[PDB]
Amino acid sequence: MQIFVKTLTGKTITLEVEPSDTIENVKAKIQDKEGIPPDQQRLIFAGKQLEDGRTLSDYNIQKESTLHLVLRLRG
Amino acid sequence: GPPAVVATRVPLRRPTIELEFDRAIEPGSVPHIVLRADDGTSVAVGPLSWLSDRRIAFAPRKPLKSNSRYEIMVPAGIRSTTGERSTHPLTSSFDTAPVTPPRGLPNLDGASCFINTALQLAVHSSALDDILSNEAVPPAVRTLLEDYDAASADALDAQLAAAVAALRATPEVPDSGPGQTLEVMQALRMPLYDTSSANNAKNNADAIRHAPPNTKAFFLNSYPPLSYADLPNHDRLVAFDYSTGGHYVAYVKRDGIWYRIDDAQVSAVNEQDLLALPAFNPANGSVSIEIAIYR
Ligand code: NA
Repeated sequence: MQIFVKTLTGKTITLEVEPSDTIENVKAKIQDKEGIPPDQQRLIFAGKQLEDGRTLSDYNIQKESTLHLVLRLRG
Repeated sequence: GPPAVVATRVPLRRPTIELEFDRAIEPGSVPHIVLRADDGTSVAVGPLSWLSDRRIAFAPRKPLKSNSRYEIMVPAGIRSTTGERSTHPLTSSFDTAPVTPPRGLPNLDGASCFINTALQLAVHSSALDDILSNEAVPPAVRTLLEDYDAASADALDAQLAAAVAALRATPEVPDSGPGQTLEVMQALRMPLYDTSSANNAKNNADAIRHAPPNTKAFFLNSYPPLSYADLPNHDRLVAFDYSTGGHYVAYVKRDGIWYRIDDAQVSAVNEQDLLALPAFNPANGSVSIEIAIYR
Protein backbone atom coordinates (compact mmCIF):
# COMPACT_ATOMS: atom_id res chain seq x y z
CA MET A 1 0.00 0.00 0.00
CA GLN A 2 0.96 3.59 -0.48
CA ILE A 3 1.47 6.11 2.34
CA PHE A 4 2.52 9.76 2.19
CA VAL A 5 5.07 11.33 4.56
CA LYS A 6 4.93 15.13 4.68
CA THR A 7 7.99 17.06 5.86
CA LEU A 8 8.48 20.52 7.34
CA THR A 9 10.53 21.45 4.26
CA GLY A 10 7.26 21.03 2.28
CA LYS A 11 8.16 17.74 0.59
CA THR A 12 5.83 14.77 0.27
CA ILE A 13 7.55 11.40 0.33
CA THR A 14 5.54 8.51 -1.20
CA LEU A 15 6.36 5.12 0.35
CA GLU A 16 5.37 1.58 -0.57
CA VAL A 17 4.78 -0.21 2.67
CA GLU A 18 2.79 -3.02 4.25
CA PRO A 19 0.57 -2.84 7.42
CA SER A 20 3.05 -5.16 9.15
CA ASP A 21 6.04 -2.89 8.51
CA THR A 22 7.64 -1.70 11.75
CA ILE A 23 8.26 2.00 12.33
CA GLU A 24 12.01 1.24 12.21
CA ASN A 25 11.41 -0.24 8.72
CA VAL A 26 9.60 2.91 7.61
CA LYS A 27 12.45 5.12 8.92
CA ALA A 28 14.91 2.91 7.00
CA LYS A 29 12.97 3.56 3.77
CA ILE A 30 13.06 7.29 4.50
CA GLN A 31 16.81 7.04 5.16
CA ASP A 32 17.24 5.29 1.79
CA LYS A 33 15.38 8.01 -0.07
CA GLU A 34 16.37 11.14 1.83
CA GLY A 35 19.66 10.41 3.61
CA ILE A 36 18.24 11.15 7.11
CA PRO A 37 19.46 8.80 9.89
CA PRO A 38 16.57 7.15 11.79
CA ASP A 39 17.64 8.66 15.11
CA GLN A 40 17.07 12.16 13.59
CA GLN A 41 13.55 11.26 12.45
CA ARG A 42 10.27 11.68 14.30
CA LEU A 43 7.22 10.23 12.59
CA ILE A 44 3.75 11.42 13.63
CA PHE A 45 0.24 10.12 12.93
CA ALA A 46 -2.84 11.89 14.36
CA GLY A 47 -0.66 13.84 16.75
CA LYS A 48 1.20 10.79 18.13
CA GLN A 49 4.86 9.88 17.84
CA LEU A 50 5.26 6.47 16.18
CA GLU A 51 7.49 4.11 18.19
CA ASP A 52 10.24 1.98 16.67
CA GLY A 53 8.99 -1.51 17.60
CA ARG A 54 5.33 -0.99 16.64
CA THR A 55 3.78 -1.59 13.21
CA LEU A 56 1.78 0.70 10.96
CA SER A 57 -1.21 -1.55 11.74
CA ASP A 58 -0.84 -0.78 15.46
CA TYR A 59 -1.68 2.87 14.68
CA ASN A 60 -4.45 2.10 12.22
CA ILE A 61 -2.39 3.57 9.38
CA GLN A 62 -4.15 2.49 6.18
CA LYS A 63 -3.70 2.90 2.48
CA GLU A 64 -3.26 6.51 1.40
CA SER A 65 -2.65 7.70 5.01
CA THR A 66 -0.54 10.83 5.59
CA LEU A 67 2.19 10.89 8.24
CA HIS A 68 4.30 13.84 9.29
CA LEU A 69 8.09 13.71 9.48
CA VAL A 70 9.77 16.11 11.91
CA LEU A 71 13.58 16.19 11.85
CA ARG A 72 15.72 16.29 14.96
CA LEU A 73 19.13 17.19 13.63
CA ARG A 74 22.10 17.01 15.99
CA GLY A 75 23.69 20.23 17.17
CA GLY B 1 -10.49 46.26 58.41
CA PRO B 2 -8.82 42.93 59.36
CA PRO B 3 -5.00 42.72 59.06
CA ALA B 4 -3.43 42.61 55.61
CA VAL B 5 0.07 42.09 54.24
CA VAL B 6 1.27 45.31 52.58
CA ALA B 7 4.90 44.34 51.83
CA THR B 8 7.06 41.22 51.51
CA ARG B 9 10.87 41.36 51.34
CA VAL B 10 13.26 38.51 50.70
CA PRO B 11 16.61 40.35 51.30
CA LEU B 12 19.21 31.11 49.11
CA ARG B 13 18.03 27.84 50.60
CA ARG B 14 17.34 29.45 54.07
CA PRO B 15 16.25 33.04 53.32
CA THR B 16 15.21 35.69 55.82
CA ILE B 17 11.72 36.82 54.91
CA GLU B 18 10.12 40.03 56.11
CA LEU B 19 6.40 40.67 56.18
CA GLU B 20 4.84 44.01 56.86
CA PHE B 21 1.22 44.33 57.92
CA ASP B 22 -1.06 47.32 57.46
CA ARG B 23 -1.49 47.82 61.25
CA ALA B 24 0.00 46.63 64.56
CA ILE B 25 -0.59 42.93 65.22
CA GLU B 26 -1.38 41.12 68.47
CA PRO B 27 1.91 39.12 68.64
CA GLY B 28 0.32 36.09 70.30
CA SER B 29 -1.96 35.74 67.24
CA VAL B 30 0.77 34.52 64.69
CA PRO B 31 2.36 31.31 66.10
CA HIS B 32 2.56 29.02 62.99
CA ILE B 33 3.29 30.88 59.79
CA VAL B 34 4.51 28.34 57.20
CA LEU B 35 5.96 28.32 53.72
CA ARG B 36 4.14 25.99 51.34
CA ALA B 37 5.61 24.33 48.28
CA ASP B 38 3.59 23.91 45.09
CA ASP B 39 2.43 20.39 46.19
CA GLY B 40 1.14 21.74 49.51
CA THR B 41 4.12 20.62 51.63
CA SER B 42 4.54 22.97 54.65
CA VAL B 43 7.90 24.15 56.00
CA ALA B 44 7.80 25.65 59.48
CA VAL B 45 9.57 28.90 60.39
CA GLY B 46 11.72 29.83 63.36
CA PRO B 47 11.07 32.59 65.87
CA LEU B 48 9.51 35.84 64.67
CA SER B 49 11.65 38.94 65.10
CA TRP B 50 9.44 41.99 65.61
CA LEU B 51 11.24 44.68 63.58
CA SER B 52 8.27 46.88 64.54
CA ASP B 53 4.78 46.34 65.95
CA ARG B 54 3.70 45.56 62.38
CA ARG B 55 6.79 44.10 60.67
CA ILE B 56 8.24 40.61 61.24
CA ALA B 57 11.31 38.74 60.03
CA PHE B 58 11.74 34.96 60.06
CA ALA B 59 13.46 32.09 58.30
CA PRO B 60 12.41 28.55 57.46
CA ARG B 61 13.63 25.91 59.92
CA LYS B 62 14.76 23.62 57.08
CA PRO B 63 16.48 24.48 53.72
CA LEU B 64 14.08 25.20 50.85
CA LYS B 65 14.40 23.63 47.39
CA SER B 66 16.32 25.49 44.66
CA ASN B 67 14.38 27.18 41.83
CA SER B 68 11.05 26.70 43.60
CA ARG B 69 8.04 28.82 44.41
CA TYR B 70 6.84 29.03 48.01
CA GLU B 71 3.66 30.56 49.39
CA ILE B 72 4.12 32.44 52.66
CA MET B 73 0.96 31.53 54.57
CA VAL B 74 -0.30 33.36 57.60
CA PRO B 75 -3.24 31.31 58.91
CA ALA B 76 -6.64 32.93 59.54
CA GLY B 77 -6.90 34.24 63.13
CA ILE B 78 -4.17 36.86 63.03
CA ARG B 79 -5.58 39.83 64.95
CA SER B 80 -4.83 43.56 64.87
CA THR B 81 -4.30 45.38 68.16
CA THR B 82 -7.49 47.33 67.20
CA GLY B 83 -9.21 43.93 67.56
CA GLU B 84 -10.14 42.92 63.97
CA ARG B 85 -9.40 39.25 63.09
CA SER B 86 -8.82 37.81 59.60
CA THR B 87 -11.23 35.04 58.64
CA HIS B 88 -9.02 33.78 55.79
CA PRO B 89 -5.23 33.14 55.52
CA LEU B 90 -2.99 35.94 54.28
CA THR B 91 -0.61 34.84 51.58
CA SER B 92 2.40 36.07 49.64
CA SER B 93 4.59 34.12 47.13
CA PHE B 94 8.30 34.17 46.26
CA ASP B 95 10.77 32.06 44.30
CA THR B 96 14.13 30.73 45.51
CA ALA B 97 15.76 31.14 42.10
CA PRO B 98 18.70 33.57 41.79
CA VAL B 99 18.20 37.04 40.27
CA THR B 100 21.75 37.71 39.00
CA PRO B 101 22.25 37.06 35.21
CA PRO B 102 23.05 33.52 34.19
CA ARG B 103 26.53 32.59 32.99
CA GLY B 104 27.99 31.40 29.69
CA LEU B 105 29.26 27.83 29.22
CA PRO B 106 31.91 27.90 26.50
CA ASN B 107 31.90 25.37 23.66
CA LEU B 108 35.19 23.90 24.89
CA ASP B 109 35.36 20.81 22.65
CA GLY B 110 33.67 22.48 19.64
CA ALA B 111 30.61 20.22 19.46
CA SER B 112 28.96 20.72 22.87
CA CYS B 113 26.16 23.27 22.35
CA PHE B 114 23.55 20.51 22.97
CA ILE B 115 25.26 19.75 26.33
CA ASN B 116 25.65 23.39 27.29
CA THR B 117 22.04 24.14 26.39
CA ALA B 118 20.70 21.17 28.39
CA LEU B 119 22.81 22.15 31.43
CA GLN B 120 21.40 25.73 31.23
CA LEU B 121 17.86 24.32 31.24
CA ALA B 122 18.66 21.91 34.12
CA VAL B 123 20.25 24.61 36.30
CA HIS B 124 17.06 26.73 35.88
CA SER B 125 14.70 23.84 36.62
CA SER B 126 12.69 23.06 39.76
CA ALA B 127 14.24 19.53 39.43
CA LEU B 128 17.76 20.85 40.15
CA ASP B 129 18.01 19.64 43.75
CA ASP B 130 16.75 16.20 42.69
CA ILE B 131 19.55 16.05 40.08
CA LEU B 132 22.10 17.16 42.69
CA SER B 133 21.23 14.29 45.03
CA ASN B 134 20.87 11.64 42.31
CA GLU B 135 23.75 9.14 42.54
CA ALA B 136 23.03 7.89 38.98
CA VAL B 137 24.09 11.32 37.60
CA PRO B 138 27.87 11.69 37.23
CA PRO B 139 29.43 13.53 40.20
CA ALA B 140 31.22 16.03 37.90
CA VAL B 141 27.85 17.11 36.51
CA ARG B 142 26.43 17.56 40.01
CA THR B 143 29.54 19.57 41.00
CA LEU B 144 29.07 21.99 38.07
CA LEU B 145 25.35 22.46 38.67
CA GLU B 146 25.79 23.03 42.40
CA ASP B 147 28.13 26.01 42.17
CA TYR B 148 27.17 27.45 38.75
CA ASP B 149 26.49 30.95 40.16
CA ALA B 150 29.46 31.15 42.53
CA ALA B 151 32.32 29.43 40.66
CA SER B 152 35.24 31.52 39.45
CA ALA B 153 35.80 31.74 35.68
CA ASP B 154 38.61 29.16 35.90
CA ALA B 155 36.72 26.86 38.23
CA LEU B 156 33.59 27.04 36.05
CA ASP B 157 35.57 26.15 32.91
CA ALA B 158 37.38 23.26 34.66
CA GLN B 159 34.10 21.99 36.08
CA LEU B 160 32.43 22.28 32.68
CA ALA B 161 35.19 20.26 31.01
CA ALA B 162 34.85 17.57 33.71
CA ALA B 163 31.04 17.55 33.35
CA VAL B 164 31.20 17.25 29.54
CA ALA B 165 33.66 14.36 29.73
CA ALA B 166 31.49 12.59 32.33
CA LEU B 167 28.37 13.09 30.19
CA ARG B 168 30.11 11.84 27.04
CA ALA B 169 31.07 8.67 28.97
CA THR B 170 27.39 7.86 29.70
CA PRO B 171 25.43 5.62 27.28
CA GLU B 172 22.85 8.32 26.47
CA VAL B 173 25.24 10.98 25.20
CA PRO B 174 27.47 10.61 22.10
CA ASP B 175 31.07 9.93 22.95
CA SER B 176 32.10 12.71 20.52
CA GLY B 177 30.46 15.14 18.18
CA PRO B 178 27.02 16.85 18.17
CA GLY B 179 23.90 15.58 19.81
CA GLN B 180 20.36 16.28 20.99
CA THR B 181 19.32 18.03 24.19
CA LEU B 182 17.11 15.02 25.15
CA GLU B 183 20.15 12.76 25.39
CA VAL B 184 21.65 15.01 28.07
CA MET B 185 18.36 15.25 29.97
CA GLN B 186 18.19 11.44 30.00
CA ALA B 187 21.74 11.33 31.44
CA LEU B 188 20.64 13.88 34.13
CA ARG B 189 17.65 11.63 34.92
CA MET B 190 15.36 14.63 34.53
CA PRO B 191 11.73 13.48 34.38
CA LEU B 192 10.06 14.78 31.24
CA TYR B 193 6.39 14.70 30.34
CA ASP B 194 6.16 13.55 26.73
CA THR B 195 3.32 15.40 25.07
CA SER B 196 2.66 12.53 22.68
CA SER B 197 1.95 10.22 25.65
CA ALA B 198 -0.92 12.45 26.93
CA ASN B 199 -4.22 10.59 27.27
CA ASN B 200 -6.22 13.83 26.89
CA ALA B 201 -4.60 15.68 23.97
CA LYS B 202 -3.52 15.11 20.37
CA ASN B 203 -1.14 18.09 19.97
CA ASN B 204 1.71 19.69 21.90
CA ALA B 205 0.00 22.74 23.36
CA ASP B 206 -3.08 20.98 24.66
CA ALA B 207 -0.89 18.20 26.16
CA ILE B 208 1.00 20.84 28.17
CA ARG B 209 -2.18 22.73 29.17
CA HIS B 210 -4.02 19.57 30.37
CA ALA B 211 -1.05 17.82 32.01
CA PRO B 212 -1.21 16.74 35.66
CA PRO B 213 -1.02 19.72 38.01
CA ASN B 214 2.49 20.70 38.93
CA THR B 215 4.22 19.00 35.92
CA LYS B 216 7.28 21.08 35.41
CA ALA B 217 9.24 19.81 32.38
CA PHE B 218 7.89 18.82 28.96
CA PHE B 219 9.28 17.03 25.91
CA LEU B 220 7.41 18.25 22.82
CA ASN B 221 7.06 15.06 20.74
CA SER B 222 3.55 15.64 19.31
CA TYR B 223 2.51 17.87 16.39
CA PRO B 224 2.54 20.57 15.17
CA PRO B 225 5.80 22.00 16.61
CA LEU B 226 5.33 25.00 18.89
CA SER B 227 6.60 28.54 18.58
CA TYR B 228 7.27 30.58 21.72
CA ALA B 229 3.87 32.31 21.31
CA ASP B 230 2.27 28.92 21.40
CA LEU B 231 3.79 27.72 24.69
CA PRO B 232 1.09 27.76 27.37
CA ASN B 233 1.37 29.49 30.73
CA HIS B 234 4.05 32.04 29.89
CA ASP B 235 3.81 33.39 33.45
CA ARG B 236 5.37 30.14 34.72
CA LEU B 237 7.73 29.36 31.82
CA VAL B 238 11.39 29.69 32.82
CA ALA B 239 13.49 27.92 30.14
CA PHE B 240 13.40 26.24 26.76
CA ASP B 241 15.85 24.97 24.17
CA TYR B 242 16.08 26.41 20.65
CA SER B 243 17.59 24.46 17.76
CA THR B 244 18.21 25.71 14.22
CA GLY B 245 18.93 22.10 13.20
CA GLY B 246 22.70 22.08 13.58
CA HIS B 247 23.10 24.41 16.59
CA TYR B 248 21.41 24.92 19.96
CA VAL B 249 20.97 27.89 22.26
CA ALA B 250 19.16 28.15 25.59
CA TYR B 251 16.55 30.69 26.60
CA VAL B 252 16.35 31.10 30.38
CA LYS B 253 14.45 33.54 32.61
CA ARG B 254 15.67 35.13 35.85
CA ASP B 255 13.90 37.90 37.75
CA GLY B 256 11.43 38.45 34.92
CA ILE B 257 14.17 38.91 32.27
CA TRP B 258 14.81 36.49 29.42
CA TYR B 259 18.36 35.68 28.39
CA ARG B 260 19.61 33.97 25.24
CA ILE B 261 22.68 31.88 25.93
CA ASP B 262 24.67 30.67 22.95
CA ASP B 263 27.46 28.72 24.59
CA ALA B 264 29.64 31.43 26.20
CA GLN B 265 27.57 34.38 24.96
CA VAL B 266 24.82 35.69 27.24
CA SER B 267 22.46 38.38 25.99
CA ALA B 268 19.35 39.88 27.60
CA VAL B 269 16.53 39.61 25.06
CA ASN B 270 13.13 41.22 24.59
CA GLU B 271 9.74 39.46 24.52
CA GLN B 272 9.51 40.65 20.91
CA ASP B 273 12.63 38.62 20.01
CA LEU B 274 11.07 35.46 21.56
CA LEU B 275 7.76 36.05 19.75
CA ALA B 276 9.66 36.10 16.42
CA LEU B 277 11.15 32.60 16.91
CA PRO B 278 9.83 30.04 14.36
CA ALA B 279 8.56 26.62 15.41
CA PHE B 280 10.90 24.84 12.97
CA ASN B 281 13.53 25.68 10.34
CA PRO B 282 11.63 25.45 6.95
CA ALA B 283 14.97 25.11 5.14
CA ASN B 284 15.89 21.76 6.75
CA GLY B 285 12.63 20.68 8.45
CA SER B 286 14.19 20.47 11.91
CA VAL B 287 12.15 21.25 15.07
CA SER B 288 13.04 24.39 17.11
CA ILE B 289 11.77 23.76 20.65
CA GLU B 290 11.70 20.29 22.24
CA ILE B 291 12.14 20.97 25.97
CA ALA B 292 10.06 23.43 27.98
CA ILE B 293 10.79 24.08 31.68
CA TYR B 294 8.22 25.61 34.00
CA ARG B 295 8.65 26.88 37.55
NA1 NA C 1 28.56 8.12 25.49
